[PDB]
Amino acid sequence: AIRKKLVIVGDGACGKTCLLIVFSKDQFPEVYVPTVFENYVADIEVDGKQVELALWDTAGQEDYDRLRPLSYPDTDVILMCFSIDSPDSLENIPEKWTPEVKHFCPNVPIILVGNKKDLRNDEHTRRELAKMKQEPVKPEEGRDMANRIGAFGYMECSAKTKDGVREVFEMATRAALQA
Amino acid sequence: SMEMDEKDFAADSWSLAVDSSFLQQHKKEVMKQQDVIYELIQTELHHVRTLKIMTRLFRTGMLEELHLEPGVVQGLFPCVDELSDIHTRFLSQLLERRRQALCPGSTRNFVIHRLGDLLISQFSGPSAEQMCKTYSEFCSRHSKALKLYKELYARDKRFQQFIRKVTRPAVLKRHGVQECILLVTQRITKYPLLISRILQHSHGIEEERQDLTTALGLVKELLSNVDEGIYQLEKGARLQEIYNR
Ligand SMILES: Cc1[nH]ncc1C1CCNCC1
Repeated sequence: AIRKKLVIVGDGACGKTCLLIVFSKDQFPEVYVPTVFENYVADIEVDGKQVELALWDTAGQEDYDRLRPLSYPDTDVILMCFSIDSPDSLENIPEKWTPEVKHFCPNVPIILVGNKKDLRNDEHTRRELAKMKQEPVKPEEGRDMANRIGAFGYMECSAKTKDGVREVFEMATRAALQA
Repeated sequence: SMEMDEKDFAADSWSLAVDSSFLQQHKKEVMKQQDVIYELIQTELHHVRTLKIMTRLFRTGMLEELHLEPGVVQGLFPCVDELSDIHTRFLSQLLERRRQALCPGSTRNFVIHRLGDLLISQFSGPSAEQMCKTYSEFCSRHSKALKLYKELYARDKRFQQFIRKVTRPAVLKRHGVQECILLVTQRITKYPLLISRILQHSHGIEEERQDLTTALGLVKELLSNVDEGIYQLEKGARLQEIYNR
């Protein structure tokens, strides 16, 4: 088994801590959802190759521009997250997060991940967003942003229902294994 | 970690740690507050444990088994004794607050009603000055520590055998040298997230809400101060590179 490093970036409420928790426990916690994620080394086998994938979070580091880049050394794959219930989180992807990740992680593949895909068909989400002349992020809007920023690929998932979670991490492992 | 503390923090939550007959005696809001307080202490216990792996397993093991040049072990593990002293003292206070609150005849049933004052004390005065000084120094030597580690693992056979040997057990899966350094760096930015969620469930007593609001403010002041005192040290950097920053 080869060792690879994954770091997830994105705005404070993009759901990146919940995504790492649900993958690492292989379950959406029934009793208590942790506030924070320390780290984890997942055993993953993708396309016949065994990899130990170390998982890291940047939650808490969003307002600290000198502490945050300390998470980036030797990263093999980046998961750049946004929340599908928050079109404002997608707007900050090319403005702030993309120039940062391209500077500290040159040539590292980036996967743009649309989180909370379950809220696209949530009536409370739809009513709330319509009060700010908005709607949940459309699948094509996510694909077009990933295409624009030079992402390796675009994926969607729901940490709440577990749908798409496993696929994101197996694909991240494949991206980390490339050239 | 010592067995007593591991068992006390073995459950995924406070609600699963206490007896179900004790849990039934509390309101939902108190259970939600206690779950986040337990998470802060359980994560502090693991953080102190990361610092013990760095001092006792790695640092001390290199001094007693390997022949490294003077100042090499200090460059790999900067400020580890200082960090261990800050967090072991903070952990002793959190664990004593839990113990004092235990019901007579119980080693697991407790409720912590007054965490705010302990957090204001930790993130103010001399102990806050020491946290600021130590993390400003540690985080500025983080990249130099990583580059020094990689050089040693790649060029020294005895160093590579030492690492592979002490990191072989499964309990050390998440705690390699580089992983311990990033765990320590990320610890300080975990504090506002935990404190804000404790605050969200601490409106019952106006005094407690005020103390947690003050402590959250002090933690943010500390983080802003540490963030501004960081400049990555580079081995072999020339003065011209430094003053042209
Ligand atoms: C240099 C730096 N520190 N924190 C963030 C940054 C970015 C990197 C990408 N370009 C703008 C500054």
